[PDB]
Amino acid sequence: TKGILGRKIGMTQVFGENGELIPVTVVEAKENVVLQKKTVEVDGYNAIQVGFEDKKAYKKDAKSNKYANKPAEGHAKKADAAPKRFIREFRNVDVDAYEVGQEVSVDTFVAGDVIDVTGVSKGKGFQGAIKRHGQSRGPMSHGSHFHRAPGSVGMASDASRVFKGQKMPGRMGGNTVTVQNLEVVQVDTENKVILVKGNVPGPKKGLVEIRTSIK
Amino acid sequence: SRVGKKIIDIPSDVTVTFDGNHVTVKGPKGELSRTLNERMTFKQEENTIEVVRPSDSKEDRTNHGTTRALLNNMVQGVSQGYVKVLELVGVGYRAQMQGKDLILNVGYSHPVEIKAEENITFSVEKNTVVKVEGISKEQVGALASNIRSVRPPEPYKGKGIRYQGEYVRRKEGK
Amino acid sequence: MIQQETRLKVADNSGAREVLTIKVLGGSGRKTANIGDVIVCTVKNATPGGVVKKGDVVKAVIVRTKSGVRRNDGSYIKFDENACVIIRDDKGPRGTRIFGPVARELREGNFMKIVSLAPEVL
Amino acid sequence: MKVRPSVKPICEKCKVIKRKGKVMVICENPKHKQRQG
RNA sequence: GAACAUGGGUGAUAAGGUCCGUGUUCGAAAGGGAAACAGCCCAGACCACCAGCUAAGGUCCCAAAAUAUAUGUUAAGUGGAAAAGGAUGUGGCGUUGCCACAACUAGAGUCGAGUGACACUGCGCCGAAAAUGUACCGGGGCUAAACAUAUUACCGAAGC
RNA sequence: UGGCACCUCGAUGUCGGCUCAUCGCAUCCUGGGGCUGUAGUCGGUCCCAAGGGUUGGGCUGUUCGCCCAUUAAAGCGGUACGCGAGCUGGGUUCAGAACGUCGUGAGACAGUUCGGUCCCUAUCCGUCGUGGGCGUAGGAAAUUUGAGAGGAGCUGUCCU
RNA sequence: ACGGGAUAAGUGCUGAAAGCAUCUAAGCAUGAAGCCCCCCUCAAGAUGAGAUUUCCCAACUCGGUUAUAAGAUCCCUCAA
Repeated sequence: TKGILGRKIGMTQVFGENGELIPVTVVEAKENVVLQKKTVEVDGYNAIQVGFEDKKAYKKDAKSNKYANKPAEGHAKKADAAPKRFIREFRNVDVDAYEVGQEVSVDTFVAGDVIDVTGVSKGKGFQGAIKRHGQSRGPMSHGSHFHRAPGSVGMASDASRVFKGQKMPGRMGGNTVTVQNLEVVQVDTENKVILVKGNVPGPKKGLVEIRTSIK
Repeated sequence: SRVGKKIIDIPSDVTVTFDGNHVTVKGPKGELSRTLNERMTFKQEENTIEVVRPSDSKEDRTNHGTTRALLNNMVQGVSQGYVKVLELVGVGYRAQMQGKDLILNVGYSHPVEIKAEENITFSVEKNTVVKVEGISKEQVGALASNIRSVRPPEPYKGKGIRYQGEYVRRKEGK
Repeated sequence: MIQQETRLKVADNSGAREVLTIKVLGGSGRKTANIGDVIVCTVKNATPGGVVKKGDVVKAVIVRTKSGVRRNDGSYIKFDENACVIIRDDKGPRGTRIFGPVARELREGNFMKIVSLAPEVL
Repeated sequence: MKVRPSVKPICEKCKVIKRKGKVMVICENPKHKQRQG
């Protein structure tokens, strides 16, 4: 049900209804090819594999991730295509169609269709307790020695240990988050880009998979 | 102990045949229904099933009055077929039918719909009222009762739809 | 952004000159309020003559604040002071005159009687 | 209904039968009616 | 000096309270049973053994020995935690009496088969609300692997 | 509020408030009801229901308590009267003073009032993050099934 | 803020102890912000170590020592 993979480019704004201002996120979805599919007889569930950007050659003197390896190259030769960089699975779409080896599209979604965006977060690293969580700080005057720090972490003799999940200082980092109820304002087929009304998680030039509002 | 030798007839448009733990009433009156009547020692000799199973167990005297009546209500309501009337207390019930989906109204901004099942006939001589039929009171009954209790009739001032006739607790205030 | 303990300049002819908001009615937890909101305040400075006296608890709708008010077209509008009009608990002004301009957000707040005396309506 | 431990057949119209845990009473008037508490 | 069982005072026929009297155990006592538990039940270790018989308590699995036999009682998981009361609960003990009592009705006539107060009971039922987590059968689990009797068999200590 | 004196005097070191919680039901709000001396809105007593909510100020140090203005509501409790090797030091509660009653006097009463040093580099368990080693009957790379575990859950007004 | 599967106080139906009558002795449809499912994140150290596609393959002699192959790193220029 309209499954594709894109890459966050930046952000901007456009005008639509009479004179309303709507901020959008420029997503760039280029060459998208479908790989091997999974059936309920062999695998055990219905799902289709899809690649993204292509790489160079393989089996040479490369040491970076720019070139592919025998394993990947060999698995990409079965679909009669080039080695991809990003690979994901869509078990929410139909497996009856999407002939293996054939590419996807970019005009599959029509302006006004509800979609769901998914991706990793930015990342801040080791954070505090009033930053990672919504905790408040203590007084800064009246001879106080308690500022940006956590308070009590348990009772007294009731329990001689700390309960699991006490919201202690840690590393925020970036976990995979999904945003629902997202609409498509426009869809360009010349530059193969999609305009989503709102903001998606992740930094610049980052992976971002789109789907269809399951509701 | 309660009702021991109350061996009554089975003069039917039907017959009874016993193999399992039950009966089955095939008759032009009502064609081929039954549940499992009784895991008691059930006989049916020349016309009827009045089988002297239970005695000397406290459970047995309610088992008698229950399972002679599982057989009894089944065979009769599937032979006889008897649902009585319901009431029309007020102004402005919109009584009708749409197959197996009737209609009324109570004074809701939105008449909410109710639909029923078959094997309990949807019988409508009803213009602001209810009066239905079917075969087995076990299956016309709970529906003769979902229809009882739509807007529980004004226990002060008259409006509602209800059963064949009683008194309601009629209350007064300022 | 009009929170608790804030002095505003009433732009009416009732008899008040300055009031101090006591509570921003609107819900449990409400802190601030923008143009098109009702707040409960008290007269801190009045004038010899009128119906409202000093030390009276009355209601009023804040109109034209220092903070901006974003629209739907992407345009903003901010004044150089924070004013307000005293109501009569019926979406109606206690006075009959209004000084200074007003915003066009009172029309959506069912205040057609307050946007019929204001000289300008930006 | 009412709820007190001392249920009985209350007036000269209410009479009792055992239910699951309640030995409550059935009759013609909702001013004499009780279930064990 | 302490608890347990009895006989009293004092306090509130309150306290793991406090003071006397008569016993036993701990103190100064290991071993077996009470899930773990100085004071409760059985019993007093001189040393060796890959011998045998018993005590309290026990015999479906954890975990040694009956998924033993005969008879009743119990439908709550009662067993496996409280009381005044309450009642168409009941297996046993005595009544009382219509040959009607379930659909009769005064606020009168039938048909077909059990009705009840009262009295002593035995086992149940409701009365029954607490703070980290099932949460007193020790756990899995049991309609007998529960209770009241009888007779047996066998297991069981550093006792003989 | 008390009674008893069983653990701690080679130290179990502090009442409110701040910060952050978690559990209960004897239910403040929301919900599902029979019943009202419930027509309707409303509201009174009872039954079931513990998921999530449960406001900012003025006044003495107040755990209390009255008042102002709101809110769907501003419930009652347990957790060393939760939490000082997380904070404050106002209240108690040390050496200086003043008044009042009492004492021959040194003083006492806590009756009031003003001023008065809050120490510690985290070994073990616990909790919040993040790596190294080996295991899975050949070795390696990439995409995955989900037995389990956590998070979420509230509510108002207008057009009709 | 939705949609299911059960249920608790109530509500009637089948139908009784004790012949008439109770929602219980067997069954029954209803039935709540509660409980399972559905939404989102982590999940085979789930030693019960799962599954799918692709890549790699030996001389000694099988004391296994020597070894290479797919791949992985050390080292260097860097930041989503």
